[PDB]
Amino acid sequence: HMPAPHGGILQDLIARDALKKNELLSEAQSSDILVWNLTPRQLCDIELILNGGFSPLTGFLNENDYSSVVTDSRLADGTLWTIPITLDVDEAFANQIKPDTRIALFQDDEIPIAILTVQDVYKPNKTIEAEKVFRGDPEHPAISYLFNVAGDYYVGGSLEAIQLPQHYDYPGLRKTPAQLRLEFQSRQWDRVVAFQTRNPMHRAHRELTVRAAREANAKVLIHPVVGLTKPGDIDHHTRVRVYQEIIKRYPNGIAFLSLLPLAMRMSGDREAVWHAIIRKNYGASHFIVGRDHAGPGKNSKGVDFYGPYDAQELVESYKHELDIEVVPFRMVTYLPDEDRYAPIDQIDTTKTRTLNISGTELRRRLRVGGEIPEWFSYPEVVKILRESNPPRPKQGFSIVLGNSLTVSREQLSIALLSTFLQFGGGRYYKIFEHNNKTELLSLIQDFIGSGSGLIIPNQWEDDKDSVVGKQNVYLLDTSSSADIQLESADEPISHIVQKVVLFLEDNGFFVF
Amino acid sequence: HMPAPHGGILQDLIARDALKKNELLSEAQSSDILVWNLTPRQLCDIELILNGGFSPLTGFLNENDYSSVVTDSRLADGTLWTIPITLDVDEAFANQIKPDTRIALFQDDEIPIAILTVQDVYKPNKTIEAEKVFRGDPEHPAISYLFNVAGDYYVGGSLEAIQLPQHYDYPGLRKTPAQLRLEFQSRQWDRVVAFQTRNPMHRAHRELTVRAAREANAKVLIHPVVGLTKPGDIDHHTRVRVYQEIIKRYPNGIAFLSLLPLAMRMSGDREAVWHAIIRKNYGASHFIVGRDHAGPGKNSKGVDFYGPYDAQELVESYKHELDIEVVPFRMVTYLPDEDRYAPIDQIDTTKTRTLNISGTELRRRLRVGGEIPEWFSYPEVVKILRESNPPRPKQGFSIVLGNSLTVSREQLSIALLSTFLQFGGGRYYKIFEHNNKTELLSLIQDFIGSGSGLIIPNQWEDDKDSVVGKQNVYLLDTSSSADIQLESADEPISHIVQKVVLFLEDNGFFVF
Ligand code: NA
Repeated sequence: HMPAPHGGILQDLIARDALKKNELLSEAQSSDILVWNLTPRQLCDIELILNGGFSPLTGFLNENDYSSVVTDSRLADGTLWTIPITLDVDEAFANQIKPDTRIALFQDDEIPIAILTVQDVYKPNKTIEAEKVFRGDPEHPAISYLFNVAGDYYVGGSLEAIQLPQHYDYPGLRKTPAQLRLEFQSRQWDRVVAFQTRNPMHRAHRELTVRAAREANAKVLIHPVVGLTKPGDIDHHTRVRVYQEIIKRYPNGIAFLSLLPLAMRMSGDREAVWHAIIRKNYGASHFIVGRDHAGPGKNSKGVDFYGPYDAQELVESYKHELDIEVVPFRMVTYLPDEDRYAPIDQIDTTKTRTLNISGTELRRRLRVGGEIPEWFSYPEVVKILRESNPPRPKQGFSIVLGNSLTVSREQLSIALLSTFLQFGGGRYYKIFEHNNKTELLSLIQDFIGSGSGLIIPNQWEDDKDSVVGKQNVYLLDTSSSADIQLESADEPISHIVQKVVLFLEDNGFFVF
Repeated sequence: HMPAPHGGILQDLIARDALKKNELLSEAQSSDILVWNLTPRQLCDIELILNGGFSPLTGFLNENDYSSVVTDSRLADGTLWTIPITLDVDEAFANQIKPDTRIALFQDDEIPIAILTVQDVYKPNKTIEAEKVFRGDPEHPAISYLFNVAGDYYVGGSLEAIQLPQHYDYPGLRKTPAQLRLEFQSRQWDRVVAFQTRNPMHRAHRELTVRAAREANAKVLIHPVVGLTKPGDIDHHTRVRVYQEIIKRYPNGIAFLSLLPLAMRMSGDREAVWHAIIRKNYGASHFIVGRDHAGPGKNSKGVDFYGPYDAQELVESYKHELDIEVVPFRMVTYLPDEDRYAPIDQIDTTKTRTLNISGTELRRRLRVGGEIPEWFSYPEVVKILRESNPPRPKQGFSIVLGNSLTVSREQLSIALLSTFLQFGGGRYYKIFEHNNKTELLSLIQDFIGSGSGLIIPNQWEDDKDSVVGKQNVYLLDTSSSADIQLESADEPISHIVQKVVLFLEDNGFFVF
């Protein structure tokens, strides 16, 4: 039952180029070879290629495959493939390469990853890519990256592997497709259903998953993404701690945890098919496709990027060709009087109690510090989330003295500092003078991340608002754009202080 | 630094007889081939041989290697080897085999394990083996087995791998030498200190092990024995739960758990060297040898089978030759005022407060349901042991109405039953009539194991005492050998019932 890789053969480049390692290593570490440092998304991508995770890929797509993928969701030879995997480069580097040029791809400017043999260098129409691949919405994460982070030139080419990107965390937890397939054989695991996730798992996830295992007669592979998920989500370290904990809530010998160095595009539809392909290469006969699978969410005008079922239908439409089975996850609700989750479909809310916790409410219960029902998520998991996302009483913040203020900045700072220290509780306070220095402005969010309260005497230049981070940063000024608005610019310091103290207290930072 | 298998090459027979599996499988289940059902111990041994764990062995020892092992703890060709791995068969079967004869070794009379090409057939002097290998003391677990269970004819010969013995529990947890070494390579693990154990691990074990890793700059491998340990012990299931729980009390990425299908001989001295060899084949550069390692304990006269440090000394004396480092575990004690364990060596018992819990005191607290300090063993661990080893109020038992009783057996049993039911407490009570049947006597202990209280109307024949089991079985008689001794043979029933009730209450079974 274990699926053959996509395209019939596991492109384990690490294993195929084993004997030539030192040979490739040297060439890569020679001063005669042109060097290109891989960006974060590229590092995740290249790992899956050398890995065989992106079978049948063997390098970054050339214009021929890239175009076929963009317009037909297939490689030039017809193989289903929905996400363009290209090596984006800038004009400068582009002008130093031509077909057959040998490039060395490094990590952190010092670790030899692989040797790339160019065969194509083109300047893709990002308008068409954004439209045909990511549905053209300018706010879509992939399209934003496409235009502001991705180089404007793609470099098609074949790769020869030196070593997979270096990782120092979760060793042996990042099993390659070959290792996973071998692990499944050790356990005599025939049928395996894989679960995609870039989020923490709660009881519902544990139940829906065990259910899939039961109905599909397969074992469970919890395959969390730890490379790059949606921008601004929970760090993977925290998620992995949650996974390692929830894995213990499954009957013994039913589930296995393994991390996927994937860099998502949040391209729902196509991404789902891409996900099915990837797990297939990793050895899964079944793939769970959730509601709005890999969906960013809603845009500015509240419009959804993808339809709630777009992903499940797309994968379902290609499953026979992919030779995998799709396990659709229907929306579910909790029935208190039975202590069980059930498909919304079969519930008459008119004659049955139902409980549900939205992501917003959860984010709120972690901000406020309120209890989280044990039926929604396991105790151990909630504790883990509580540590990473502390309630406002344990959160850091920053109070910036507006430019409109005329009071003694030094005195107001001393006054605020002295005042905050009366409340105590654990938070460390500091009058922070940056002097419009980037080396110091870059530390603001670090102190806030540490729960520290910073009193900042002056504002920084607008051409640096990007160096800081708006999170928990409040402006004290007379302007209508301030978070703490003073009626005048020459108010008594005690007047000003009280306004700030009560503001913070109202926002939950101080508790008495 | 990762040692090379003992003998130079890992004898992973399963891997060398792969391209011959179907072929060998056929011969095994063929009608002509002579078949032999592998005994439980023979299964653990054969699995280690086909495994490679017993490198350089490639089959059971013949008379040449055997005698060499017995007298000089080495194999004919010199190679270090202290424990005699041989195929013990009965007389009858020995007479159907001659040199070059091929035998099919089965598991549970239906699973083809391996084909054996006989080379030797001899009747070893068990009086010499018991002496030179296990020190002679008749009460020694290995010598007892040697005479009362082991066959009298050893069959030497080579083996051809069909498949390792079947296990449905802890799949993928029982990694082979080849697998472990791979698992180590995947984690960039070079130096590995292996920890051996056939018992639960407590905080002391976690601390000593972590300390070992720190001193030898190595990762930790918890390598528990799940085959056959010491007669009458904690089943490997309970211990595995304990291991999987304590394995989580280690710094992330420091330790790894793997099960060893070893059938210990409890041969302290020699077995420690044997363990070092085995662990060496598994990829461990460091091995922990503790106080009275693999020691049976004390005999009747209260005399130790082995000296506290015989095992550490022996392995230490062969380490250079074995090419592995020995990590000695020194006796330790708990320091309350410092919350840490320290060697008895540097502790001024006079000026220092120290706490220790004996194996006997632990056994007592589990029987009584008393508290077990957090410093001694992790809560999760205690929970597990408590559930596997229930305290008296949750224990089962049997009251056997003696032969000397002249009172009505039908009425006494009924009175005991109705009286017991008054107390409640979750225990299930039953009047059990065996009629001296084996099919029924064999269930007595199963019932007691289920926490039940059995009321047995009559004693069973002496020729069947071996079919029952002494644990929590009490005799109500007049004889001085009775557990609940009665003054006369025809005491009023109410009088008898009370003596029995108060006896069970004084012994913990009843709590009010
Ligand atoms: Na990037």
